[PDB]
Amino acid sequence: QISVRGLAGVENVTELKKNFNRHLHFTLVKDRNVATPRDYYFALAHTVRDHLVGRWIRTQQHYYEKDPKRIYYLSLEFYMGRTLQNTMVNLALENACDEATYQLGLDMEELEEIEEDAGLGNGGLGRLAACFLDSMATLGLAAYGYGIRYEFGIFNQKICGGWQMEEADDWLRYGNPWEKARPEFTLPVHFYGRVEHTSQGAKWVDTQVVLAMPYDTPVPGYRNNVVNTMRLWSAKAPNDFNLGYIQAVLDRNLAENISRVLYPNDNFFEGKELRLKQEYFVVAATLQDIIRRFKSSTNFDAFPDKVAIQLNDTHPSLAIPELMRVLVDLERLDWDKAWEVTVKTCAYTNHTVLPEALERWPVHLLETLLPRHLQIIYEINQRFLNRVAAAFPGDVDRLRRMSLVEEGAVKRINMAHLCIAGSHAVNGVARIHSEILKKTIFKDFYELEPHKFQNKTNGITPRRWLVLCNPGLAEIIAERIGEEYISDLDQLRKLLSYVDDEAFIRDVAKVKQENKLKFAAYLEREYKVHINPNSLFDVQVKRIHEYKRQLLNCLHVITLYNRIKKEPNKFVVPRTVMIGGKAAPGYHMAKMIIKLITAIGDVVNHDPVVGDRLRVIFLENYRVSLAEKVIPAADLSEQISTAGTEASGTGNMKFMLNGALTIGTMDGANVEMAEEAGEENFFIFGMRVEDVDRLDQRGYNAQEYYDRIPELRQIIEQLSSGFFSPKQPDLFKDIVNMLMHHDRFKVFADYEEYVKCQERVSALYKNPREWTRMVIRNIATSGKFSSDRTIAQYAREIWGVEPSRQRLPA
Amino acid sequence: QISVRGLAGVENVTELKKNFNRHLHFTLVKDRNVATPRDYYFALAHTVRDHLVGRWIRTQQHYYEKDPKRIYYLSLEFYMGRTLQNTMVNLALENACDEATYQLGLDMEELEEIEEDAGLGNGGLGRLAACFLDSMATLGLAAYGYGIRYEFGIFNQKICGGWQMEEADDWLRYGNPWEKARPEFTLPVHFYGRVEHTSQGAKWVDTQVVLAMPYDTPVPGYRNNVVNTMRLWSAKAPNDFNLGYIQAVLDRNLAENISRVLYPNDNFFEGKELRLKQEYFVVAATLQDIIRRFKSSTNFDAFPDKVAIQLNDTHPSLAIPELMRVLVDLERLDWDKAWEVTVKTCAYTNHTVLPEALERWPVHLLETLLPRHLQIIYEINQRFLNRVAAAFPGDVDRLRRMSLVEEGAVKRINMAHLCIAGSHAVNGVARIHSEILKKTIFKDFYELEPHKFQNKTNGITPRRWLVLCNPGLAEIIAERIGEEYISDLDQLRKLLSYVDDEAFIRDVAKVKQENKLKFAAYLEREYKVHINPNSLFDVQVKRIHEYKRQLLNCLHVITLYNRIKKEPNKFVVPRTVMIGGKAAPGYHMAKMIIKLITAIGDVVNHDPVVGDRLRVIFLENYRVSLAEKVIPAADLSEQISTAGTEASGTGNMKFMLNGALTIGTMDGANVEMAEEAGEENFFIFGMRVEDVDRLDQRGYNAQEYYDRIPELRQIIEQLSSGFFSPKQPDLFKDIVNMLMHHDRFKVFADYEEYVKCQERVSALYKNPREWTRMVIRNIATSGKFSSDRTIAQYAREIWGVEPSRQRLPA
Ligand SMILES: Cc1ccc(C(=O)NC(=O)N[C@@H]2O[C@H](CO)[C@@H](O)[C@H](O)[C@H]2O)cc1
Ligand SMILES: Cc1ccc(C(=O)NC(=O)N[C@@H]2O[C@H](CO)[C@@H](O)[C@H](O)[C@H]2O)cc1
Repeated sequence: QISVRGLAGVENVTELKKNFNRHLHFTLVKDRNVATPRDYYFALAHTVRDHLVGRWIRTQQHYYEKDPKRIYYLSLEFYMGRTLQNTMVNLALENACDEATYQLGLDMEELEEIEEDAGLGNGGLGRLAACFLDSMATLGLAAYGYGIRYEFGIFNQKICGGWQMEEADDWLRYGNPWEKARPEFTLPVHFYGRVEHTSQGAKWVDTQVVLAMPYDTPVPGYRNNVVNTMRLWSAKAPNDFNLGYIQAVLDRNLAENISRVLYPNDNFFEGKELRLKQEYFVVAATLQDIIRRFKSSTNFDAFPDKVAIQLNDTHPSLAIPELMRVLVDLERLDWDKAWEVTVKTCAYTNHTVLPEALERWPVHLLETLLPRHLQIIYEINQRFLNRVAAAFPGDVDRLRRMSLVEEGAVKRINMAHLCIAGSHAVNGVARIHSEILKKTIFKDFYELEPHKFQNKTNGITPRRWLVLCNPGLAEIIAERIGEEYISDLDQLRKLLSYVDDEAFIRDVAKVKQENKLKFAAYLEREYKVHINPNSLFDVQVKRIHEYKRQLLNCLHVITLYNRIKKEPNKFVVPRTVMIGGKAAPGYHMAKMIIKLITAIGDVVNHDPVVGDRLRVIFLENYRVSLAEKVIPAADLSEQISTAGTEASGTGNMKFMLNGALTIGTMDGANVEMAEEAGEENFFIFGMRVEDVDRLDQRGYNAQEYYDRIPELRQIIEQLSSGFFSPKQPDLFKDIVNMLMHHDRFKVFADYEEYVKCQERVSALYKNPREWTRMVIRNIATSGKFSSDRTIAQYAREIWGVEPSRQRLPA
Repeated sequence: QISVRGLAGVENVTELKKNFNRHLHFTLVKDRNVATPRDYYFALAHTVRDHLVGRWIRTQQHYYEKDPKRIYYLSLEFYMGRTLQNTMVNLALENACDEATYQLGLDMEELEEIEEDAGLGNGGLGRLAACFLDSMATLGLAAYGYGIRYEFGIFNQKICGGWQMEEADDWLRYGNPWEKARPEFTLPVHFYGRVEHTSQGAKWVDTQVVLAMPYDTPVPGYRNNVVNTMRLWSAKAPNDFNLGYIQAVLDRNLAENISRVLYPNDNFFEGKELRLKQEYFVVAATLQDIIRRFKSSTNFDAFPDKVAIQLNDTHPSLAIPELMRVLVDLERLDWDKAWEVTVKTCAYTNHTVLPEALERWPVHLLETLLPRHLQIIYEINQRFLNRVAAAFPGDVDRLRRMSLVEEGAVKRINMAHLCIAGSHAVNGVARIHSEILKKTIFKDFYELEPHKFQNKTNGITPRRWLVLCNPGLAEIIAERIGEEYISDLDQLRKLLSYVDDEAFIRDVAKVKQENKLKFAAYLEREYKVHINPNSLFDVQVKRIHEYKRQLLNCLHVITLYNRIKKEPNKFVVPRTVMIGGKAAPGYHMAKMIIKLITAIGDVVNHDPVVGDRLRVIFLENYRVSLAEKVIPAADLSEQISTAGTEASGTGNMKFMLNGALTIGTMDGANVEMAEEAGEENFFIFGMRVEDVDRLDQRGYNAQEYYDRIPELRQIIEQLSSGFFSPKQPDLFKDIVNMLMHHDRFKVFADYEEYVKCQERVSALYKNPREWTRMVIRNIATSGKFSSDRTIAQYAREIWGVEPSRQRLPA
């Protein structure tokens, strides 16, 4: 049908059709008479999977012969989404499979909707790992993703009476065609026990053993015949576990609970023992695998030349003392040599400056669970602080600030300080974020070791986030500039010479309109909600957090409603305001924010005077597969975090690539986006980082804004009096109290500039040609934000490997 | 190689070889360079499985078109063993696969050893269900086996310091190539709640829901292209289960624990709630499936014409009140009509007269777990007792004896009484057993409803128990009489005309010698124990129970040792005495018996004076796959239960078919075996049922035997004084005490006749030609004990269906 989706050759279509029928018969044990749509999906999945196998085997044998340096990306999260369409795209099979299924009397898009998301992540950090895997394969790096095979990923969100309800994400119920269990590579992981000192070293004894069974998932590069591996560990009880008899067998669940469920708290660190077990489990199993592969190529001096370990946040930070444990206790290397190897092997990526989100594990937990690791950490700390003392003699406070051990009521280990000490590289995820690390929370560490600190601005994969989700846009771009931009996104700059091209302007606008119609139809069919597709699609999708200021969005929505009610017969640009995202189950304020949004919708959507001029919809169960739908349909991307709080953001980049304009603060990657596109082509508003700092020095008084802005006063009085909750008048008292008395994120301070800037958005939307021309300027300058650029920077500046666009033989 | 193993055609071998390589590559994702023996096994398993698929699909579609009466065999146990060789045998693929693998450079026998047993049973009852499935497929019956998919089957037995240790049987660790999950046929099962009475009937409300997910396993008939289904239910938590958040997800284990583990107590009924949940789970899920299939053919009068339900013991007895519940509460039939349907649908098979083994569920358990079923049971009881009172007016004691409700400290439901009341047929499993039911424990019920009581003598499948495990014997028989006997075992009678055939005598003896050499080699290779293959192989393999009198065997072993020590230079027929079997984990006496056996071995096997004349070996981890090895190697089959205690036995039949002579009591099926072969061709000894009865009336005094038999006194003095446990002199005090003071099974009473009869065995063994001639007389008359005969009797006399040997089209 469309060019970028590949060839549909006679030979290929015929071959796909028969392999489909073979799988339906032999693999699924069904005939066309009893087969359900789910059976058809699985027959297709197995057929496409067959095309990966040869490439997967030969990629791994290639790495064995060539023995390049291996990259190990360690993460507790891999937010993968669906695999079927992505695999077809990267293998150039999409058109052939579409034709093959069409001839079999099936609709491939319908079949694609049956696949469960692999929701093994919370949000940005987990999705970054997934985009990174795709880019590493595309750039021909010998890379492995290592994590946990959670039985239950991020919860499915249901909205009941306006409130978030959580249900188990049983994503493996029907099976996973993509994974291959490798029970032959099962490794033991140790917990508890005690440390015994002998004549020749320390010994970790009397431990409880949990088995780690790996499951491998293929990660195909974009049309380069490279297929890398994501290896996820599952927890298994050893067979003599607890071995009245019946209970012993049932107690095996205790051990296997380690890989049962993803922790959904992305707002606040919680020192829970099960989470610590998960962190060590992935780390211990992974490092044994790394060392085995290194030996199957004695001299650990060459270890850093053949191994890079990237730590996705501090979550796998136990890799540092675990590597030390193996090298010192098992391999018998001296401390200093082991430490040299460890530092040169490890690098750490930070994702937030918000203190409540940082991991600080109580010492008593580590003492009980991992007694030898605590000893190693204490030894690391002493030696590190000796260096600090020698570099800054007499600076006693620096010594207590930089310590990995935090004193207080409960002694804690600062995992971030451990990571800096034990890594040759520390990076933030956007230029402004990396600078904030150097100036604020890691200032002392930067002054000690400036060479260690880097920036690696985040990116997204243009395969999933353009070609897959927005083929219409991909195709019109390909018509003008060809196809090479898909793995070389900087080529989008060539689109700047089409900004005054009447045909391109018309095509860009046409693609957006079709995407909006398709999404408007998704809303009716699956949720029975009705929207005007001619309205401006105003969308804020991301996890619910105070710092992301969904609440500021809410205040604007209410302002629009109030202005309409004041002057009903005045023309306003019609808007569909869409807000979506999950709240962490223990985050009360975030759950109140969801309820507020639905409560506003209940009032606004049923007011006869409003009509189709304003609609407020909460997007239920926001996840990777829903993002692929809503982002291509968006006109306005809301990126409105308080300056200095969003490390980077990546949703922002997804919207920019797909033809939405951005209203945002100068925060995270928004700064670089505005820099690339031009400030005239971005809707920038609000306090900069410096303005926030000035307000903090003075003291933020919200009352001042309430007193001086009549329109804001009205909203607060509506919230307090029960206007949006007539049956429970004080339902939103917590929200009002927080806004008035303890708002860390200065919602009121940006309110005026935000509303003003929003008027400038509506004004532009009224001029369709000029709106579209600004869009083209955004799409054409989104190239920097490809995760191919990000990964090439990690590769060259941290890992010491050269990327390669060269094909492997088919 | 050998005829009965089928053709190895050029086309088939070539096709098998390429499908093997296809599975290794695409299914296992391996090449010949990294593949382990386990990978090779799985590639073979998948290849053979492919040949089942077409036949499986068309067998099920055949039943849909023809709509015959369906047989539903309900069992908590299916002791299947391995599936690979059985599938090849029934599909005539064995020689072709052997050749195909040979050409690929692999040994198929080695690959076969890699498969885990499906050990979803304890012993005889579970193995009977498995043999029955094979026969029902072979006889072309529209039959389904229904049970539970246990994650852990019968424990693996390790012997440590002479003691039994139990470890989890994690049989699904590497996957099961034979099963197909059917998550689309998932059914809800209800627990707890309360009964609500409305204007129009009773209502079971406020229940907890557990999901039942089916897994289907193919059951191939012998070369008739019929493939039936064994459907096993797995427990799944519903997704809103318990739905702080983390714990709710982890608590899903509680629900899924239902299908976690097989209860290994085959000696003593234990009123454990988890076991009751298992029993209802299989029953509720199965009956919904039955009714659905019946509707997809309103009028339940025809239900018994299209449905037969066979209850394997009382374990699935809740089928009776569950069918009543569905018919009355859901379908709104009147009580009397529903009861008529239920009775005509259900039949019950009893497997023991030992009272401690009978299910008697406490009322308080049923009240809490299944409140509506208790109500239905009480109503059944009242109506049944009204019939008794009308038939036997004034007989108040009969009323209390026949009641389904047993009064006492704790009120209990007698599940056996429920089964008789609600079934149109009740059967024992051997002629003597069925007569004992009528004369003793079910006498009252027999007097009320004599037409209900039947005999169905047990049998074994000659496919697994001759062709599969003993191809050498199968082949020499086929040479003389052709191949038709494999599905018509009565044809073995034709072998009587070869009893004086010098070539046949020589061949029969040769096959036994090869089987003994092969097993002698298995013992050294896998266990490093050394045996003389020229000795008489004296074997007793079965679960460890007091009634089976492994202890009587032990007394004989010690007698032989003592006689050797008294007269060292006297000639005795050399013996290898092999005893094997698992003890239920809570059965203390049975665990002491295992320790005694190993303790005897420790003394006997290391005495220099004994030499290779006597060896005592405990066969560790006795299971279906070990039986297939040891039975063909046996010379003497020990079947020595106290008369009246072993309902039938089936191990006895396995030995008879494979060329062992039998030493046994007139108990269970031993009686019919001796009747078929002739008493002159059997080593019969000991008390008959009548002699036991006479001894009970008088009172059994063990002291009398001790006083009057000097050889027995010596043994007891050796046991008491610590001769077999020099470091713990009183280790066997419990055994001595039981034998002397509380022996329910009269071990001493049969001792003299047993030793005497054993001398007659040794005498015959000294004459190889005459031993072999007696063997031929046994093999030639073993035809009655084919489970094809058993199933044809169930079909004609209970289920009302005609078996068919006719082929389905390939
Ligand atoms: C304890 C915990 C666990 C998970 C998280 C988590 O999910 N964090 C996260 O997603 N951070 C985001 O990372 C992205 C990728 O670098 C950035 O773009 C976002 O700004 C950042 O908030 C936070 C805290
Ligand atoms: C509570 C319970 C559970 C299982 C069992 C069990 O495994 N019983 C069993 O195997 N019985 C045997 O059945 C065979 C088949 O009919 C007979 O041949 C045996 O004589 C009988 O003991 C007994 C009691």
